[PDB]
Amino acid sequence: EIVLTQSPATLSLSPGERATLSCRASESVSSSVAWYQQKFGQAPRLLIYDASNRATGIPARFSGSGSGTDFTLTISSLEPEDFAVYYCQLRSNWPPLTFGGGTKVQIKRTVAAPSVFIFPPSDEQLKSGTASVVCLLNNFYPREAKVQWKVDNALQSGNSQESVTEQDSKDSTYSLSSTLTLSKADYEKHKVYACEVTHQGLSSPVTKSFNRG
Amino acid sequence: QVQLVQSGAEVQKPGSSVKVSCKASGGTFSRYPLIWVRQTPGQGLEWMGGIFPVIGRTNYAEKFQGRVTITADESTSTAYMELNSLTSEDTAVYYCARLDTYEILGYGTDVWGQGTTVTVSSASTKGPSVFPLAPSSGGTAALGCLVKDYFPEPVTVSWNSGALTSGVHTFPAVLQSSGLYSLSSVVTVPSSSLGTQTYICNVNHKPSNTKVDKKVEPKS
Amino acid sequence: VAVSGKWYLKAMTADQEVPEKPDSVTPMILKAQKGGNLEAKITMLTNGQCQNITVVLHKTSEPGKYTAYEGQRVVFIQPSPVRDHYILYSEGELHGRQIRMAKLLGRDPEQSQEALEDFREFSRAKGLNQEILELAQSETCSP
Repeated sequence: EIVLTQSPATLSLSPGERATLSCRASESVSSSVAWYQQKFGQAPRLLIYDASNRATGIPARFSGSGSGTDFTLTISSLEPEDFAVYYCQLRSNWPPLTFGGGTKVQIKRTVAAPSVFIFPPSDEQLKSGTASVVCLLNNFYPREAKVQWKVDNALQSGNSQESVTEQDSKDSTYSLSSTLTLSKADYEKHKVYACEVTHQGLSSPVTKSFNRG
Repeated sequence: QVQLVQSGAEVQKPGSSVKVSCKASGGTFSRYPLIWVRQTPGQGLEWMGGIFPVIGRTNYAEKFQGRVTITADESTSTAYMELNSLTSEDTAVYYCARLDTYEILGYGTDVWGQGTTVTVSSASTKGPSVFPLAPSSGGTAALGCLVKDYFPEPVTVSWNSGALTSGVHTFPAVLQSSGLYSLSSVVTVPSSSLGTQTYICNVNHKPSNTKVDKKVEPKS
Repeated sequence: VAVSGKWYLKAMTADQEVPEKPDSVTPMILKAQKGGNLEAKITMLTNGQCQNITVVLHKTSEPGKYTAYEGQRVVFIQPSPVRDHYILYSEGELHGRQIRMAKLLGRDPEQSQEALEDFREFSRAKGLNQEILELAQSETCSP
């Protein structure tokens, strides 16, 4: 089926600047593309339809253009509430009505390196027979960061989850938590727990560690 | 005019079927496309399929073909989406939408339902266990609370009963393989105040009427 | 907020013989007006003369059905089973005598055989048995 590619996937612009989102189609879709906005945890909102036409009550800032394969959403000047995810979709009497992966418009700021912190599991949890080791990356920009777990210098994989905050309303930074989950038995087999972080803002990877006990 | 009103939220066990409804109050979807879209938590909008009257056929996205069924009852002015063989990854919000596409050119007055949340898990209502992210041993220090193994969402974390708000970062919940959610709340504080001020996180899980207040101090 | 769409007039036929045939046609431009109405603009090249046509269509209770020339003509503009194509069927009085017309509208100017065959079938079912004329497209018309 037809595929809509939204690139770039993230756009970092300052409030008041112009934004130019793209939505390229695998085939020719003749003026049948819609643009949606979606603020965090909210329902999608229709902005543009038939490529160029604006829906009811949609501020003039929002403009759509294009035909065939290449389409564009332009926000003449970003307002504070316009930082969100925009999706393009085939919207027509004829299927398919596939969506783009979306482009996230974010607030631009200076690079900031993450503050790393590692937490051992509690003696209380170890009773349950599982152990949660946590790594905090705090107040960093941009969002792209890499975390590596090392138990006695043995690179771990498949046993961790990551969770990230939304851009701060004040700092405009992100924070991120990595939780390594393992059995009390496995946890007590090893001594050194470490957490290695790579980020744009760090000239070399940062490692934080503890020795069990 | 036209209003789309979806069935309520559903918690379904892996292997089961869920059928969401979509009552059109006013107007009919005999000329307008009626589509279903879903959104995996923290992911993008996925078109599942729809009824396309101009071709006189119901069409499905290749990703869903065969697991999903889309029907409509003109007497009840209602449309249904039935997803089969649910897995934990079908946890999402399902929308129905009627598209204003029949006229050669129109005002784009599309209509969306409020959305139906479907959560796939074998868990029943359990309140969280709260464990400390104990601070490390004149600069900044970090502490927090691990809020672990709860169902359903939501959970509220506050610090010092709303007193501490600055530098607090409560992360999104993550549905685990257990079918249970876990979340972390953390906060940065001056190192000097580790001796003087106590830090308590207040975890609230209304579904289970659980309130836990956990004090976070250096370990021994 | 001038809501709009660009279409191509790709074919046309009628019930009454009108040998007068365009050599070329410009894009048909649809514009939404207040009061629910819909405007269509097109230019036709006949004998090196550019005829500029504007029709105002009033929307009815029924979807896809419009009235024109002050109620004296009824126009149905309904989507074709073929992608990005519409069929226009207009019955009623034009300049005193009864005439019925059909037009295939499309987003691509490149002729679609699938769409043309549907348009043929539509025409033949309504009894517009005369020859279907495919039109050539040019972006502008000048003497």
